[PDB]
Amino acid sequence: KVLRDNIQGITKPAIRRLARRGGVKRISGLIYEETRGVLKVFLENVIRDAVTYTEHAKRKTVTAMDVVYALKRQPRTLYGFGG
Amino acid sequence: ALIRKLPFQRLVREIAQDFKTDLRFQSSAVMALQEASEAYLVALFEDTNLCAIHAKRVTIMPKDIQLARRIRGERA
Amino acid sequence: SSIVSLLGIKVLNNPAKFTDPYEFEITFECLESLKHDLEWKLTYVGSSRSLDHDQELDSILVGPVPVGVNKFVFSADPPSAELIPASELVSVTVILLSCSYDGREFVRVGYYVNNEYDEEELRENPPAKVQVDHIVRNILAEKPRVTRFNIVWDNGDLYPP
Repeated sequence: KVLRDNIQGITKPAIRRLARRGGVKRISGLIYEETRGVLKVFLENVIRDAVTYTEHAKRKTVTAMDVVYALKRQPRTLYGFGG
Repeated sequence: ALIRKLPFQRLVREIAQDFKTDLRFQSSAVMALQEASEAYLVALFEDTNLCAIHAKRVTIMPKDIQLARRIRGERA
Repeated sequence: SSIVSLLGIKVLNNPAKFTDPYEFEITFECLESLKHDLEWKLTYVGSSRSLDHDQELDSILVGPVPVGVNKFVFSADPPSAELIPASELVSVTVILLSCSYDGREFVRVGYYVNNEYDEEELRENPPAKVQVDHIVRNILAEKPRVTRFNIVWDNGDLYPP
């Protein structure tokens, strides 16, 4: 609706590079806005945790080790059993 | 490497601005987020592609990303 | 770290008719006595647009859990077509096998499942009335996507859920 809602952190050529990196060959035009919404949910989840850690440590700024720990709290998906 | 740093950094600030006013990230913190985001999207696109291939299509659709999120067991 | 870990899953009847039951052999390991129950659930994703169309197909509740390697076969009834949005019935989707300990989910296994008409003329010219009896399903059994979640079993997180 308004400009702030539509701020993005990844360009269309960047989404095309990432899709190629993932072995994709062709995309629908709707992929751009779908990828962006998915990136946003990921970022919100990690940043919420990173910020919590930052606040409990009373730090001035969010540090690499708050983010690194927040990332460890994200589930990992593997390709078979045992890993 | 694959995505530009400044647009990404601004998006991070805008999301942060919901959880905590003028809390800033160190540049190495933003960089770690940026690398994780790329690796996350690349992996998502791999499953998205696998979905399309199993559907016997070559063009990935929003439904392929939606299903790849289900099969990666993202807790909606 | 996990007291129960899943060791393997075999998809026994594949490819199959849309209306055939799903047969699985599940193998898991339980390393020490647990107080509570394990629960295995099989969910069919009815629509990629929302969780509202998920169909739970089966649920196996086991308690107490026997210690050691556990192996078991089960047969789950297929989803019902009437509940699936028409435009998504005959296309690819996902099924999910999850397990929970005392109601806390610790592992989820996803597979892609393609649905396709069994004959040329229907494939090229699908009918307005979905003919369920001609739908064949194919589970990508060679590519399980396995996701683990840390949970509390029977017991020091400083930022707990």
